[PDB]
Amino acid sequence: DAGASATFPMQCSALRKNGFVVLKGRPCKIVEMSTSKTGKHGHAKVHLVGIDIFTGKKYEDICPSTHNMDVPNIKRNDFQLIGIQDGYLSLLQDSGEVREDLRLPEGDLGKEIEQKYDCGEEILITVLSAMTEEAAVAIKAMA
Amino acid sequence: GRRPARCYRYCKNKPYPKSRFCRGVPDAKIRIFDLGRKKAKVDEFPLCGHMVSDEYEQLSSEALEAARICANKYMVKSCGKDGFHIRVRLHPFHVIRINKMLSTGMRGAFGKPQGTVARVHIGQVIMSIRTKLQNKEHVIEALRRAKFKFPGRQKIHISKKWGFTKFNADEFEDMVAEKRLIPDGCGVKYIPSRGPLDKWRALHS
Amino acid sequence: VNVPKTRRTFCKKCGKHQPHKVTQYKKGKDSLYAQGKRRYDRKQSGYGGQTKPIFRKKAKTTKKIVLRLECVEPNCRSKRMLAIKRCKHFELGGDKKRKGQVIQF
Amino acid sequence: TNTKGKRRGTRYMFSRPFRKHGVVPLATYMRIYKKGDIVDIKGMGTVQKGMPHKCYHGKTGRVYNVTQHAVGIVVNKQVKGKILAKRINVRIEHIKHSKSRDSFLKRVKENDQKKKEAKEKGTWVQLKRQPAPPREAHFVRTNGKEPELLEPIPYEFMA
RNA sequence: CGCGGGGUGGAGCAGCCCGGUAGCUCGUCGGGCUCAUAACCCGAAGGUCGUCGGUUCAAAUCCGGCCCCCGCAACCA
RNA sequence: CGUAUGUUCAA
RNA sequence: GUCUACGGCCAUACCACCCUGAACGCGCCCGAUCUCGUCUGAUCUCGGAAGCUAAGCAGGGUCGGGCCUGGUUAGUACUUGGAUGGGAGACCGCCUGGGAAUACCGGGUGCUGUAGGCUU
RNA sequence: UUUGACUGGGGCGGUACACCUGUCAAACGGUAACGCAGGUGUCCUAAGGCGAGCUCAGGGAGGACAGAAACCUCCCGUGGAGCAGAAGGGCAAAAGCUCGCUUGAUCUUGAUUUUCAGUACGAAUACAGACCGUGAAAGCGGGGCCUCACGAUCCUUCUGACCUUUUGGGUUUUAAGCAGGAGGUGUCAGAAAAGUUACCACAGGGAUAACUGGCUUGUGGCGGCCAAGCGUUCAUAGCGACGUCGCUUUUUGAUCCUUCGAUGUCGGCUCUUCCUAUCAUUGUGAAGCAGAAUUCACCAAGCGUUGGAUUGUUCACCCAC
RNA sequence: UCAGCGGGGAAAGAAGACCCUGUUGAGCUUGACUCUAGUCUGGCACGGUGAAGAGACAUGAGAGGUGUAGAAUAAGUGGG
RNA sequence: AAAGCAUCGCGAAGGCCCGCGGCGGGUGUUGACGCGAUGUGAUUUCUGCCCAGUGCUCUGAAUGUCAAAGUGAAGAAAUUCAAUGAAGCGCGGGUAAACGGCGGGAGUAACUAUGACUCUCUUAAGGUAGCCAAAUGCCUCGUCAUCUAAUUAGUGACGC
RNA sequence: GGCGAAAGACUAAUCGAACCAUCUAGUAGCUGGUUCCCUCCGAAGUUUCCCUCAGGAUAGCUGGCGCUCUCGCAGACCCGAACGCAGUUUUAUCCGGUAAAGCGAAUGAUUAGAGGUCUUGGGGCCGAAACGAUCUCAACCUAUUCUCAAACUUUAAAUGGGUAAGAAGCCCGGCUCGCUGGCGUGGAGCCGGGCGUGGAAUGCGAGUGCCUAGUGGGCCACUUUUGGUAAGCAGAACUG
Ligand SMILES: C/C(=C\[C@H](C)C(=O)C[C@H](O)CC1CC(=O)NC(=O)C1)[C@@H]1OC(=O)/C=C/CC/C=C\C=C\[C@@H]1C
Ligand SMILES: COc1ccc(C[C@H]2NC[C@H](O)[C@H]2OC(C)=O)cc1
Ligand code: MET
Ligand SMILES: [K+]
Ligand SMILES: [K+]
Ligand SMILES: [K+]
Ligand SMILES: [K+]
Ligand SMILES: [K+]
Ligand SMILES: [K+]
Ligand SMILES: [K+]
Ligand SMILES: [K+]
Ligand SMILES: [K+]
Ligand SMILES: [K+]
Ligand SMILES: [K+]
Ligand SMILES: [K+]
Ligand SMILES: [K+]
Ligand SMILES: [K+]
Ligand SMILES: [Mg+2]
Ligand SMILES: [Mg+2]
Ligand SMILES: [Mg+2]
Ligand SMILES: [Mg+2]
Ligand SMILES: [Mg+2]
Ligand SMILES: [Mg+2]
Ligand SMILES: [Mg+2]
Ligand SMILES: [Mg+2]
Ligand SMILES: [Mg+2]
Ligand SMILES: [Mg+2]
Ligand SMILES: [Mg+2]
Ligand SMILES: [Mg+2]
Ligand SMILES: [Mg+2]
Ligand SMILES: [Mg+2]
Ligand SMILES: [Mg+2]
Ligand SMILES: [Mg+2]
Ligand SMILES: [Mg+2]
Ligand SMILES: [Mg+2]
Ligand SMILES: [Mg+2]
Ligand SMILES: [Mg+2]
Ligand SMILES: [Mg+2]
Ligand SMILES: [Mg+2]
Ligand SMILES: [Mg+2]
Ligand SMILES: [Mg+2]
Ligand SMILES: [Mg+2]
Ligand SMILES: [Mg+2]
Ligand SMILES: [Mg+2]
Ligand SMILES: [Mg+2]
Ligand SMILES: [Mg+2]
Ligand SMILES: [Mg+2]
Ligand SMILES: [Mg+2]
Ligand SMILES: [Mg+2]
Ligand SMILES: [Mg+2]
Ligand SMILES: [Mg+2]
Ligand SMILES: [Mg+2]
Ligand SMILES: [Mg+2]
Ligand SMILES: [Mg+2]
Ligand SMILES: [Mg+2]
Ligand SMILES: [Mg+2]
Ligand SMILES: [Mg+2]
Ligand SMILES: [Mg+2]
Ligand SMILES: [Mg+2]
Ligand SMILES: [Mg+2]
Ligand SMILES: [Mg+2]
Ligand SMILES: [Mg+2]
Ligand SMILES: [Mg+2]
Ligand SMILES: [Mg+2]
Ligand SMILES: [Mg+2]
Ligand SMILES: [Mg+2]
Ligand SMILES: [Mg+2]
Ligand SMILES: [Mg+2]
Ligand SMILES: [Mg+2]
Ligand SMILES: [Mg+2]
Ligand SMILES: [Mg+2]
Ligand SMILES: [Mg+2]
Ligand SMILES: [Mg+2]
Ligand SMILES: [Mg+2]
Ligand SMILES: [Mg+2]
Ligand SMILES: [Mg+2]
Ligand SMILES: [Mg+2]
Ligand SMILES: [Mg+2]
Ligand SMILES: [Mg+2]
Ligand SMILES: [Mg+2]
Ligand SMILES: [Mg+2]
Ligand SMILES: [Mg+2]
Ligand SMILES: [Mg+2]
Ligand SMILES: [Mg+2]
Ligand SMILES: [Mg+2]
Ligand SMILES: [Mg+2]
Ligand SMILES: [Mg+2]
Ligand SMILES: [Mg+2]
Ligand SMILES: [Mg+2]
Ligand SMILES: [Mg+2]
Ligand SMILES: [Mg+2]
Ligand SMILES: [Mg+2]
Ligand SMILES: [Mg+2]
Ligand SMILES: [Mg+2]
Ligand SMILES: [Mg+2]
Ligand SMILES: [Mg+2]
Ligand SMILES: [Mg+2]
Ligand SMILES: [Mg+2]
Ligand SMILES: [Mg+2]
Ligand SMILES: [Mg+2]
Ligand SMILES: [Mg+2]
Ligand SMILES: [Zn+2]
Repeated sequence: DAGASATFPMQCSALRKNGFVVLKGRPCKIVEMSTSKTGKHGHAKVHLVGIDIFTGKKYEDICPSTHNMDVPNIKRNDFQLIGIQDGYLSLLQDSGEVREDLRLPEGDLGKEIEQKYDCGEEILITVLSAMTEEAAVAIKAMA
Repeated sequence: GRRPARCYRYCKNKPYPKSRFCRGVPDAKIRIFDLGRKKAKVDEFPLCGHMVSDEYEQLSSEALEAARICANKYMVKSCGKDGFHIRVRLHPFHVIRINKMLSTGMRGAFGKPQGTVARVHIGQVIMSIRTKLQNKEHVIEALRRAKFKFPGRQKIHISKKWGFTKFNADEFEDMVAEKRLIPDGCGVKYIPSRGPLDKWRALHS
Repeated sequence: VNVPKTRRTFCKKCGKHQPHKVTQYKKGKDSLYAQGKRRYDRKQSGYGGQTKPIFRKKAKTTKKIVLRLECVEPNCRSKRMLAIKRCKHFELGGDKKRKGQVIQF
Repeated sequence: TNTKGKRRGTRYMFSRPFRKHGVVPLATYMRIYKKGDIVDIKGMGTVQKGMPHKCYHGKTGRVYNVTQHAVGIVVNKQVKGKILAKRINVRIEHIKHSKSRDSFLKRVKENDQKKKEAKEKGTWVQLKRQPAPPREAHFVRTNGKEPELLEPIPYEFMA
């Protein structure tokens, strides 16, 4: 458990339309960046809005170009699915272990996952862990 | 377009060759450095004329191209399209820079490549023409015309060497008879009286 | 960085190399009765607003890992803090590196 | 502004000479260094331990301490407007005996020895060195041969 | 001369990000159905991932040059 | 539940 | 005259191809029980003594390559200090001292320490 | 109440703000720019430590499927490979590779080097005292082959002593100490910090921009030299490509020397004078000058160069003389 | 010396308003930092007399299946 | 500013506001045809789409957060730990005459051109009725017509 | 605060916060000024750190005060009877990678022709059923050849940097050690004695402490040198 904080310090103006940012204590992904130098001759400010990494809730913020913004730490990995019990998906590790914790998504995504499992084919889901919570938000298949 | 050549006449900077530290250099104006009958055998063109620089200056690639064309054109008129061989002895390896000033100041002024020049020394040969002896007057006259494409003073010197080789013309024939100068295409190969005796055997076989 | 859960290193109380149980040091809970905290609460009392600086310009993206080494001798349960260099990823007793094996994509 | 790097600018300084790379010849370690002798510091890039700093390469110092693999040397270092006697530890791979001190020490023995024979023989042997005196008078025999006449050569344009 | 966003089957666009396997819709082609066309049904083919290098065991992906196409900025006298 | 169309003249 | 063991300097010793090698040695060489180690007694380790200098190795050779050294290059290039020197400049000459590097042309081809051996 | 700094004015931008490699740098060392080419905030239980064996990149030849490319063998192979990363240096019975064992990346006091004020931090060098690893042993090793990879006071937190104090004494909790780590200040010797002002203010500054003048002349304008070519033919009547040499300050840039206790800013209007690189007019030379017209050139600035529509316009454009 | 005149005195008037610098301000703004009037809300007191209700918590039973197989797997979860 | 238009709060224990303070004071000698707070600006004709964002507002069964006081448990006590859970926030709904916002690429008609038509990406919605080189258009002195001998002007038209 | 049909308008010539007194001689890294004479010495615009860049702290450069020593004589008259150092050379020795040079030496760049020709490809021809024959052009190899390098180099200067040129030396005898060790071995230290030709030239008297101001905007020239077309331009080295 490295001491490295989930909070990662980085500038604001050096953030693009792909970068991950934490807005109002919420991990977010940038969806729009427009700078603006008010005053005849003053500091330019950057206006940026990030849609959440887990929720779809957009988040908006205004920061001086020079100012710095926290960047989140993401642990991403995709594991194949074996079994669904009581809403708790059973997953398999490359280490060889099986943890049946987490949960299926609470929307159209989660339902679409389980029906694939019921049919039975190349299935493996990603595990996104930021801060303290977790969300399985992606699907993949072999070829 | 190009700045006037007066802006890059003097060897003011250290050599700045096209290298891994200098990218995006436009190709030099001059590409063909040898023209005429390059294949002619060493013994066909004994007379050699050189244009020698009398200043320590920079000659642009465009300047080298214009003189090459000017000398070539006249030599075809006076001796024939195959009565000589012209070699430009300067290759533009020095990259000159330009700090493009388009309507900020001298901040970050280190320029971008603009072209290439050939840093010439006092007495360095600029271009050489080898032909038959009967065409000496034309080679001086052809080299006289090419002088007007260069800045500074140039001198035309008829070399006492044989053709484009480094051996004196008055003794070139003797060394060839004694097998110390084997004709090797354009030039000759010097046969040192050393090395395995087998090589001496073949030569005299 | 992988560090084993155990290592044989010098024990100050034993005066000799002993096996040591290696864990990761974590900061304790602030006492709230520490002199510095008792002063801070007394200073912040009443009006005046914030009386001490609040550091904001964070720049470090790592921390120095401190290992809590404990002597395994039952009569000497001595602990010593040993710090290693900054690292983004740290695990105790991870699976060791092997050579000449397939990547497994 | 340059870097403060400890080995900046030592590309050629600490490089090995051409065709002199590889194993360090062992007479280097067989040399004996005692307190008080004079050593030339010359860092060698093959051995990265006990390196002298670049400011001490080409400097000459006096040994004041001897250890298992290294010696303590007192070297004069000019710091702006003052010279400091710096005590540096360098492994013996980067030093060698100053031949100048060895030549002088030989002359002291020779002077002291020569003085003893000057007493048992009267003669006065010169001990102090003398700057090259003006050449004494001499004759120069032509040996019949008239001196060759030299003339400047005509200019020839060699291009 | 700056800053950013892109170039991926015939068209539009994912994949990038988040190195291991190029996909969606439409179109194209072949066979049904129909008297015939479309609609509908069953299938199939199709991409140098702008180009050149580098990293890597492995590059559409990471990094660096060049080309192309689009936006932003250019203020106080 | 849910589909549209059928080039010009010509008995 | 020369070897072996351990070397110092580390090509004047290296590299290619060749000729020769008495003696002792060093080798190759024979074998795997033991010691030891290998897919393989090839290597490594061990036990030997039928054969051979074929090889290694040693000495020599070669208008040999390399290397070392000298000449030439050349008082040339460059350079310390100097001038109310020249020249529009670029640059150049002089005075005062220092002084290189190719190509090209010769010569050389290990020296040596300690200990032990061999050569009527 | 704050709203950093550097800066060829300031803002935008960049970080040249803390560092590392090669260069600049002028053969000790030191040496600047918003100089050039790059790199850093990491990575590693081995990629640390020791020992052992081994030799790499590449190429040639050969060998079932097997081919440019799978694996096996021989030969050549001074390193043309690899050593985490940028680069430079270093390294071949190794510093590379493979294997075995390990925790010298441990505990402790000083000295020294680097930056340097010769302070600190960081990093490093050589020892010493313990306790260990490895190897038969010599020996090597207190992190990474070397040159970067990091952080004061206060505070907090943890670890060590049958430790000191906790205030009249005693026991216990608690709190405070001493020593060593960590939590971090990247503006990296380390404030806790958003804008606007054309409604503006003060102290100043020609240390510093906007106008004038100066230097410069890329750019703008004008001229020459050579002569491929154009010119029914014919380089040069008139032209002049590829090149190349200049002049001017009538454009714009570049610079910031003068002026910020003030040199009134554009344009017009009015008025004088001056320059010539001559449009006309006087005298001429040349023609691809029959005449007329036109073009080129010389002496030449004496004299003249206008009336209006649109535009604040300089500039344009058109109408008319 | 007189009347004029407006080329020059980089004429006078004013410690440049522009611009920059100052670890100098002020007017205004806000997602700047730190506060605050007010306001919302909870608690304690003033704060009393009746009446009828509820919840949590702990203690012990003896029950809690059901498309399915068994014919009650009360529901699981182990050692079995 | 204005009439006109629209929106918002409030039934008095109230709305809006004053005030250091007195449940003091203004509106108020008032009572929704009133008072208070905003926008727009006569009349005429219209006032489209968007509740994703930011406001505002409604709701509070219930989960997630959530202070002081209280309650419990351990302890010699200081103290610690737990349970409990106000408003607010979060969660959900409404609201644009609240602040405000209102899209790209490609193909296509039997001359050509163009494109009613179709494909595809995509938004909260993709600028509707209108109007225009406008006191609002860089390019620009836009293009056409008119006005003049001549128009960077004017006017009419056109509108990616 | 008022008041404003709203211009930040008006509120006693005052308004984007009136006027009066006080706090208050408010603070200013900023501008200006800073008063007699002579005498002697006499700078700095550079280093490091600083929310530092118009300022400071720091070292340097300065002055003042000293102190510690060295150097005197033949004579009332006349008359003889070195402590140490250095903006320098010399001698010895070490250091270096610039100038130049080099590329038929590595690395990188680069022009031409020649000869081979195993293989590799193409053109083309015979053959043409099949290989096959044959020629050419390339690639490839070999020997040559043109031209180059701040971030290349085998070589390699000039100028330059360090050190040494004795009495703290040398020579001989002895002793101590817990270090080292086959060995009174090695090393170091201590004690006693002996030895002056003061062991290159030239010049000069040195050593040492305290207190300390101003400065910390620089600018120019030769030569070297970076950016820039260039600049009475911007930035360095060296000495003046
Ligand atoms: C930066 C802080 C720790 C540092 C190691 C540190 O020492 C800070 C130091 O004490 C500041 C003092 C020093 C000074 O001498 N006197 C001053 O009074 C302030 C902390 O970091 C966080 O943990 C949270 C970091 C998130 C940011 C919010 C708060 C910082 C809290 C922690 C104080
Ligand atoms: C942008 O155009 C301009 C800018 C400044 C000035 C004034 C200055 N010019 C010279 C002096 O410095 C000053 O004259 C005065 C009186 O202040 C004029 C025009
Ligand atoms: C520039 O505009 C200046 N001369 C005038 C400023 S107006 C406030
Ligand atoms: K530098
Ligand atoms: K550098
Ligand atoms: K018909
Ligand atoms: K043999
Ligand atoms: K040992
Ligand atoms: K700072
Ligand atoms: K010009
Ligand atoms: K001024
Ligand atoms: K409150
Ligand atoms: K009321
Ligand atoms: K909305
Ligand atoms: K809303
Ligand atoms: K080369
Ligand atoms: K000072
Ligand atoms: Mg230059
Ligand atoms: Mg000329
Ligand atoms: Mg309080
Ligand atoms: Mg090391
Ligand atoms: Mg139809
Ligand atoms: Mg039909
Ligand atoms: Mg019909
Ligand atoms: Mg019919
Ligand atoms: Mg055998
Ligand atoms: Mg033999
Ligand atoms: Mg030879
Ligand atoms: Mg020689
Ligand atoms: Mg600034
Ligand atoms: Mg610093
Ligand atoms: Mg240097
Ligand atoms: Mg130097
Ligand atoms: Mg140097
Ligand atoms: Mg390296
Ligand atoms: Mg080894
Ligand atoms: Mg450092
Ligand atoms: Mg030790
Ligand atoms: Mg180590
Ligand atoms: Mg404390
Ligand atoms: Mg007490
Ligand atoms: Mg710390
Ligand atoms: Mg600092
Ligand atoms: Mg303000
Ligand atoms: Mg305004
Ligand atoms: Mg100035
Ligand atoms: Mg000034
Ligand atoms: Mg003026
Ligand atoms: Mg000017
Ligand atoms: Mg000029
Ligand atoms: Mg021009
Ligand atoms: Mg021209
Ligand atoms: Mg100026
Ligand atoms: Mg005035
Ligand atoms: Mg004035
Ligand atoms: Mg005036
Ligand atoms: Mg006018
Ligand atoms: Mg004239
Ligand atoms: Mg006139
Ligand atoms: Mg007008
Ligand atoms: Mg006047
Ligand atoms: Mg006046
Ligand atoms: Mg002023
Ligand atoms: Mg003022
Ligand atoms: Mg202003
Ligand atoms: Mg300041
Ligand atoms: Mg203020
Ligand atoms: Mg104000
Ligand atoms: Mg706030
Ligand atoms: Mg109306
Ligand atoms: Mg409204
Ligand atoms: Mg509307
Ligand atoms: Mg709609
Ligand atoms: Mg609640
Ligand atoms: Mg609605
Ligand atoms: Mg069509
Ligand atoms: Mg419309
Ligand atoms: Mg319009
Ligand atoms: Mg118009
Ligand atoms: Mg208009
Ligand atoms: Mg018009
Ligand atoms: Mg008009
Ligand atoms: Mg109009
Ligand atoms: Mg009024
Ligand atoms: Mg206003
Ligand atoms: Mg008044
Ligand atoms: Mg005062
Ligand atoms: Mg200041
Ligand atoms: Mg600070
Ligand atoms: Mg400054
Ligand atoms: Mg001043
Ligand atoms: Mg160098
Ligand atoms: Mg050179
Ligand atoms: Mg050379
Ligand atoms: Mg002082
Ligand atoms: Mg001082
Ligand atoms: Mg100053
Ligand atoms: Mg300064
Ligand atoms: Mg100047
Ligand atoms: Mg200057
Ligand atoms: Mg200046
Ligand atoms: Zn212990």
